[PDB]
Amino acid sequence: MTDRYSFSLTTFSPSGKLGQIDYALTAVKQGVTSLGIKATNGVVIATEKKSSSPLAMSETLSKVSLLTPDIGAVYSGMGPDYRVLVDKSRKVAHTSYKRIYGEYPPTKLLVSEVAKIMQEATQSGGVRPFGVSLLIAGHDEFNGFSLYQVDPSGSYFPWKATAIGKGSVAAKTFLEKRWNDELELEDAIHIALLTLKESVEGEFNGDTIELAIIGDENPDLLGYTGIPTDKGPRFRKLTSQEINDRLEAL
Amino acid sequence: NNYDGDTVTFSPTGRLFQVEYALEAIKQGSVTVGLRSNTHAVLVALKRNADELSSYQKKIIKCDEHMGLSLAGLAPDARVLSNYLRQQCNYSSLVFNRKLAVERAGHLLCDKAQKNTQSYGGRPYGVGLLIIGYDKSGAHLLEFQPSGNVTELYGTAIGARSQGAKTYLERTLDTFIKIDGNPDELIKAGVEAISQSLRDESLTVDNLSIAIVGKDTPFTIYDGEAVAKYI
Amino acid sequence: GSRRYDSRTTIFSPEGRLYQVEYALESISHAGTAIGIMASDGIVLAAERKVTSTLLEQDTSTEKLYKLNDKIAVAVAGLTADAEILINTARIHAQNYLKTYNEDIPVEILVRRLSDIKQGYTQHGGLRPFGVSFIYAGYDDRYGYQLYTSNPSGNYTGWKAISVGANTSAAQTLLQMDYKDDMKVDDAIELALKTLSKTTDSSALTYDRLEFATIRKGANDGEVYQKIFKPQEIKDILVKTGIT
Amino acid sequence: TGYDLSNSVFSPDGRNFQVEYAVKAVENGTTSIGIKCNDGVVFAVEKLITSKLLVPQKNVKIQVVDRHIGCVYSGLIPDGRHLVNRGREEAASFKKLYKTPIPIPAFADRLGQYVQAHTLYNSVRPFGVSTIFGGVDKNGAHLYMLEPSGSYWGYKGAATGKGRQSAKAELEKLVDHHPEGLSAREAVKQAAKIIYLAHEDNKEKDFELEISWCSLSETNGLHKFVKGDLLQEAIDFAQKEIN
Amino acid sequence: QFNPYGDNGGTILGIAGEDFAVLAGDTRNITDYSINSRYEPKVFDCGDNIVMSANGFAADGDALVKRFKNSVKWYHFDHNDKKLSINSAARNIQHLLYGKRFFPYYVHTII
Amino acid sequence: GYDRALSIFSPDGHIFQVEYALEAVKRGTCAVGVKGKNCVVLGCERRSTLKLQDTRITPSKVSKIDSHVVLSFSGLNADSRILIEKARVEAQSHRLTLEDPVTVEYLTRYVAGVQQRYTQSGGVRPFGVSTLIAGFDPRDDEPKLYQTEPSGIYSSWSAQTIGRNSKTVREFLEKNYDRKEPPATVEECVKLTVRSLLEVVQTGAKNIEITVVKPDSDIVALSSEEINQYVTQIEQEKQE
Amino acid sequence: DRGVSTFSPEGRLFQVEYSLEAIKLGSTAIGIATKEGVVLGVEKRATSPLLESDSIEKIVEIDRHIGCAMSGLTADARSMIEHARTAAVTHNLYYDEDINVESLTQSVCDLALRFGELMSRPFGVALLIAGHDADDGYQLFHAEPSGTFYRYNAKAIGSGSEGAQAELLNEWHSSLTLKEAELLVLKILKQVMEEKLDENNAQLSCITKQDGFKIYDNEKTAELIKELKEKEAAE
Amino acid sequence: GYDRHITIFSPEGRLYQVEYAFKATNQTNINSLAVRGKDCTVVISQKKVPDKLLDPTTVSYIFCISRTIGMVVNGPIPDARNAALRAKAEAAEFRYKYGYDMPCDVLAKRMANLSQIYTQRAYMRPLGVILTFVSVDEELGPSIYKTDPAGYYVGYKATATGPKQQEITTNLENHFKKSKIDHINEESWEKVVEFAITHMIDALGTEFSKNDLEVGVATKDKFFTLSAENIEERLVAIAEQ
Amino acid sequence: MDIILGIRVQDSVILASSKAVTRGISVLKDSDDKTRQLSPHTLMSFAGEAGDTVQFAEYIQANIQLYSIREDYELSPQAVSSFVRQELAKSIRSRRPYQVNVLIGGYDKKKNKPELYQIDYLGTKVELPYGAHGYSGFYTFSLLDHHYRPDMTTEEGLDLLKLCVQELEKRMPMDFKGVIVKIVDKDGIRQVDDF
Ligand SMILES: [Cl-]
Repeated sequence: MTDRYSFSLTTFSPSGKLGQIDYALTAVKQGVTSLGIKATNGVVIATEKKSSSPLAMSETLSKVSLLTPDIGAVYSGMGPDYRVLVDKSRKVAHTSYKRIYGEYPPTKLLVSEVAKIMQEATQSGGVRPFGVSLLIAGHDEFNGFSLYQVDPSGSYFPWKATAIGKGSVAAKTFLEKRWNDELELEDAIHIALLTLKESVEGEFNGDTIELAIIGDENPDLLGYTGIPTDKGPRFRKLTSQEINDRLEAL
Repeated sequence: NNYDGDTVTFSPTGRLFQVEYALEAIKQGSVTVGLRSNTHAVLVALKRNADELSSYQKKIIKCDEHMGLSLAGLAPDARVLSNYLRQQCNYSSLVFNRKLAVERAGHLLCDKAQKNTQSYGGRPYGVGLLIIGYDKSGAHLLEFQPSGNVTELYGTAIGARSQGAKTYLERTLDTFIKIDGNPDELIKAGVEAISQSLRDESLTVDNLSIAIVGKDTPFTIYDGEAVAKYI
Repeated sequence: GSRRYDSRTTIFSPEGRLYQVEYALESISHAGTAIGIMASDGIVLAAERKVTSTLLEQDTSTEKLYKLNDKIAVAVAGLTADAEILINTARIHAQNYLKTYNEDIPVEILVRRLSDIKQGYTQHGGLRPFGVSFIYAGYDDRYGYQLYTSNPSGNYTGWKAISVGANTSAAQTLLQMDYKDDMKVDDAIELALKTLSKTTDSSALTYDRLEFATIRKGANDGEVYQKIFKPQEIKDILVKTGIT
Repeated sequence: TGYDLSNSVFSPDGRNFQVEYAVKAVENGTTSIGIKCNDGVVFAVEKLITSKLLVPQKNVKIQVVDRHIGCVYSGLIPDGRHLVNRGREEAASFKKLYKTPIPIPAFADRLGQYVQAHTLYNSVRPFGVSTIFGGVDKNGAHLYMLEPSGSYWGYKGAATGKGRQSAKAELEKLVDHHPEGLSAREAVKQAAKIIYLAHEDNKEKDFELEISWCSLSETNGLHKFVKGDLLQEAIDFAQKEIN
Repeated sequence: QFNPYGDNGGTILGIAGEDFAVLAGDTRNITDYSINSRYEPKVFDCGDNIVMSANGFAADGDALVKRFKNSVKWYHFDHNDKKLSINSAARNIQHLLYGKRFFPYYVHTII
Repeated sequence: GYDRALSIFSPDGHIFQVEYALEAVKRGTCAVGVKGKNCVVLGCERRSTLKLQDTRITPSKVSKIDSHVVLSFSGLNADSRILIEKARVEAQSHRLTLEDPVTVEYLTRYVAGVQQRYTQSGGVRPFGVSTLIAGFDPRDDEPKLYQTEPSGIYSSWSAQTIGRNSKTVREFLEKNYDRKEPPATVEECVKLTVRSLLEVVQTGAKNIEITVVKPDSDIVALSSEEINQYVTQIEQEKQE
Repeated sequence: DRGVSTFSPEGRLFQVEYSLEAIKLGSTAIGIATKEGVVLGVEKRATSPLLESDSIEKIVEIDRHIGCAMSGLTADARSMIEHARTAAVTHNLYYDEDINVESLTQSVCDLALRFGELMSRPFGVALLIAGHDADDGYQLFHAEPSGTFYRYNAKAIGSGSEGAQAELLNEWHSSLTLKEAELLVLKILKQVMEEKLDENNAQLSCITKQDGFKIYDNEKTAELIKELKEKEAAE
Repeated sequence: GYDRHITIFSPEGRLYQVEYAFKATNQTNINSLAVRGKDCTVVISQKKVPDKLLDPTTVSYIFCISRTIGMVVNGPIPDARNAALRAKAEAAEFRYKYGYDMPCDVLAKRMANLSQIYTQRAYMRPLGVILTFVSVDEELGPSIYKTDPAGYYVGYKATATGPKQQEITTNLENHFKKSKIDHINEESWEKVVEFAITHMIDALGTEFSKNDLEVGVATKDKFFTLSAENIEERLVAIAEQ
Repeated sequence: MDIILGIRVQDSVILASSKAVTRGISVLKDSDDKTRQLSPHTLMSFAGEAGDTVQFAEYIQANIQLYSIREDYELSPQAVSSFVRQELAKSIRSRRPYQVNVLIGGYDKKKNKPELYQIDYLGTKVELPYGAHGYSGFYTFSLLDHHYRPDMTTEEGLDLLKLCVQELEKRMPMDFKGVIVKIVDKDGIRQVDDF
């Protein structure tokens, strides 16, 4: 009844490869396509709701998760690993930041904390790396809008736009052609839906697509009034109806 | 073969090879005999020397005034187990003002040996013990094996060539059980039993080790010229 | 038990080498080249980014050059995630020293500490070493301008000019050829960029590929300034030296 | 291959081969049985007389837990003793907190969860015993049998060890021929017979019968060993049935 | 407040002769103004031709004597049934007593 | 914690990890210790594969443990820092409790004990380092030179070398060092130390470091030019 | 790989048996017990002529009444000696007496099997523990890394041990004097040593009731070597 | 090939021990089914008592986790009971700490997160079980949530688990394709149980007696299992129409 | 320990420290040096509870000496005082605090300036031109307020210090048995043997 695995399960091979990180990236490659596009006045993150059964209620399975009121995350790879990372990411945003400074962390620092957790699974005793790549979109007052990718290694890079998982090579080429530095949020959502259609085989609608935005402050979604310093969450998950509306103008 | 690397691995036929290899260390160890009547219990031990310059390795250890054992196999493991018995005998005395039952002593040794067979890192004990004692239900003799199996017996022997002594006792069973109120005759039967397990060497004065416990006899060990009487 | 699956990261080969340290150095040899050049009036840190994509947001990006305190900076070669663990430890040691002695940490003391941490992972604990090589650029009032490097073994050494990462053999020959002791920061800037321009595995060296920094004692009134170069400023210095 | 070298490793089948190897140690052991009767349970065990030097009625195999539960097992005898020692701690801590003596289904899961826990890690070995146990609680009589995997079920009759097929066949007749039920004193006699019939698989060495029982009428719901005249009456009944 | 100590009274007396020694003690055990027992032995044979008494608080006295007797038993086990000399016994008792330096045995001991 | 037994016996009675630690010492740059009548000199090789080095700030091969004792080494550099730190701490702890600085033998014995502890502790590998510990005991004018090695054995030497090609320089010292009459002066002792390194080093004076230790905490490191004068005088006498 | 505390199919601990092989590679150490004292002698075996041979400490004091000689990986003995010394001094503190030589030996041997996955491997060194006490007189013990100890009238350990033990077999009798035992240790050392025996590559010691444990001066040993040569030339 | 013995990535990006834990799921050779009514959630499972010596009352793979939550397991019983005891403990702890009864979906998530840990941490093996949780949640209404050895979990309109799950799944898929609703439009749970049994009979192609089935029913504020006689009443009604 | 004075002049720091060691009824010693050399150009005098004083001083001495060997470099008086303060500030919230007050007199070889730090057992650090601990300051600060000038020579500092000691000998009740005086300057630490 002992944890005897106090030694690394990820080690350097003779060629200089960290095998388990590479294999974790292979697992991410098999995963469903997700993407992120940064506009001037917002960020959009999107992915396919790959339903394991038609009897399953795919609404319950949220691939796109709120981390803070102004930061959202989406993934490609192993869903369970993602779910526990979101739980730790949400908690670390409080313990290591909000409870100290009285405000939510900026996107880059929350990303750094997530990255740190993923790095530790890459060096600590008796654990495999996480088998996910995350795309974290967010906004903060001094950095503005931002989009980050986080790999199984713990490495993270900021993107203007990118895609991960199944059809990422094709999707990244598509985004390179369409992206410019003068995009409005609606233009980015339009491009996101176009890019995502290429990697999707079957049905393509608001029920089989999950899409969220980091945009303007939503005082309607706040739940309370009387505090002018709190203007409401910038993160908003688009409804099944809201997606279908934009698919008619596609 | 592939399933003998540690104590935590069953073989495909349901065997624990490390326990069986520990069992093998006992067979390599020097012979010792245990036997009892209704009044007394006797340990007789053939001690082994390294060469002619060396002393003869002590086989018999006292656990309490009314209990003790003889060892065959790894002597350091016998020391660990005997010390554990000494403590349990002592705990019974101090806390309950009660001499530890010999049957209960065997149960404690079994359970201590067992923990080493089921857990990783540890090894089985590499020693077999013959515990004699006189408690509130008379004379007793136990045989401990490091698998955990403890067995109450009239007589037995463990170690190299112990099957010779064990057959003799199996024949003599009805005679030596009746040797009541006569320690010297019970020791004689033990010395005659251990003689069946000898080849080439014979029982000399610093070779032989005898112990006895009984009705009005504390556990006492006899070595040297004290055992010359019985050669 | 568990023993079966243990790589045994902290053992000697028959030749007397630490397997994992050697393989971590092999890992680092594939990372983007980082160059440190120390002049009489400052230090230059130049480094090549690995992931050229047009969509990478370069102005908010930091994979190579990090700040440890106001006086000391590092250039990284290897796993970025591993380096950031060590960087945050180094940042803490510097502030612990400041809190204790009310003086800024001497460069060598900080370097030794990080190097001692790296060493620990090679001798005990059964964990893989950090796949990181640092170039430390710094200043203190004892030794003035200092360049060091540390590697996964925990060994550190001082330098006048040095490279880590990819093509260090080629890079170190080119530096050894054109370096001189009386050199100045503006000359070292030019040498650093010329060296990367020749040793790069890319077709051409551009601003979007580089991280660049200078530690000068050429601030207002004899203080020291750390300048991490912005993308536009790296683009200007590339035109100035005549590479683009 | 190599899936059988470490405990807690799923083979490609979905099996834990180390647990199946622990079952072989159980199958190698002596026969032990359990019979559920009207108001209680009866346990019995085959004790092989290796030699004449074994003291009769001394090397007791059946163990009591608390005052109301009997346990008997086949396989590695020390592993059984270890499991009973645990059971006693579980039964003690249950009584300490909840006052009432541990119910038999509750007690069964306490052993079950513990034995199952030894199939979760490579740092421990599975138990080399199938354990037949039971007794009388507030909801009446209960007989259980617990395997190396941690699997257990309630039984009308239970049997394990080398003579299990022989015993199981005999138990299956009793279940068919007594649907209204078997009395406690009947079950003691039948238990003796079944151990005697199951001794044909271990027929080389002669043996010693040991029986125990919990019964609401015959023992006030407490575990007791069958001794003296009642034991001899059962031995005579068993000796008559084989001839 | 709970007071862990008490006073069970009594008196003891050791006298060393030329080739003998005596240790005497009264057999009365008391608390306050009540007699607990008129015969409660206080001077004990500890084996190895040593006699001991720990007069004062009877619980600490019994505890100490019990521990010393046990110390004699373990001295035999650990040193090949060697006789514990009276000087060695004395030093062994010093360590028993000082072991509880910050929660003392409330007894005056004579051997 | 990580508890794995890395240093263990092999069928032929060898602890391979301890022997493979000696191979790391064999790879290390040469170090030599020669004791005169009223001095000890520690010579060290500096490999010339590394030019563009900053010799002001690079870790020097000889380290002061206290004001009266020095420690040079051959083997893994990172490992040597751990021994030097522990030794320096123990040197101050001895002053603090004994009111007297360590003897050279005591300091050696400690460092050797630390090295031994790592050969039979779980989860750790041996130090890939052999040391030469040199100095003078407090209020004593007899020179002291000791050697340690990964296994944890230590011993006293009139002169000794460790590291790469230490076989060759030990050969040299075995014929050139006389016990009945050691190097009487500092000059003679330094000269014999430089000469012995010149057998292996195969370059002028940048590759040789010399540290002279004298009684009563008088330690001084020679400069390039001072060493280069010895190199010049040796080869001019050799041309004959 | 395989467990450190694993049993072989013959019923022996692999690591203990392999540590015994390391002890065979060690330098020779000989002990001879008599009624006038116990003599301990060792081969020093300096690896080079520049090694100052008086710094080779293979014979060691545990208490005034207990000495110790070693053979094998002699670095491993330092913690064993430390434990012995502490045990000897601690027992004097608790009991106001000298500690029995057997009890001291037993205390040392308790460390031996404290290894697993406590220390990571057995000791690679055997000890000859010689002493005197009032109960059992002059005693010589051989303490192994198995945790076993045997008492001996005489014993050789190390590289020349089986050859030396055969020689000790013939030569030892119960009426040996101390002076005879000294020469006998020197005789058997000179036989099994590679290099020629002198006062600088071999050391003697003894333990007597009066004077306690004494390592012999090189001048004293040199006279005993000269006395030996003459008595061997004498017939 | 030690990448197949512990929970680490193979070169393909696969965890073979997780995949072999899924195979252990079908070792019992039992098929389960769960469907939702208006006011209820019904779970049925095959009951196979091969030995005549077994007490059939103790042979069960349905567990009452809390008053509101029920759980059926597809897999070996020791792992099933490991999971059952933990779920009970978690549900009780939840109520104590947060002051309301643990929701079905939240328990499913919690157990799924525990399962995830066994796939990432090497010393723990995955449990060889698929846990189907059922309740009538006070916020969400009738609920089916399923957890597996991968640590995956999802809500269901209806579900099936076992060797012949695909046949049962397609049978249910086809029914909901007709009705065009997420549930069995039926008032009484008794008729929802009758539906469940009927559609398992059709899918598996086997008839059932009272001792071949095992039924669990979740209503508002209690989950309970049906006795053999309660099931017999159900079987009589099915046969009579 | 009773009186410890410190005075920073132009080019040096002067520390005067009483010689008496009194335990209750009797004066056990009249030649006690209540100071430790931490480094060649840094001296720390101390006063406070018996035992704690020396234990603390020697503990600080060992740490500064360890730093000196490790870096082959002498810490500045400012750095040493900051180290000492932190140790006392850590101490005050311990199970059993060090009851020790100190003066740290040092010559900063970099800045070529004498420096005097006064630190109490709480970890209250202050740089001063002249300092004292305990009851000494009640008499001596008013003197030094009157007679002190920053540009004083070492001889003038010593004359000013005699006037402080004379005033303490006149008006204090305890016989502190005179003072041991030590000067810290660019050349290091030396003791004035006649005072
Ligand atoms: Cl959770």
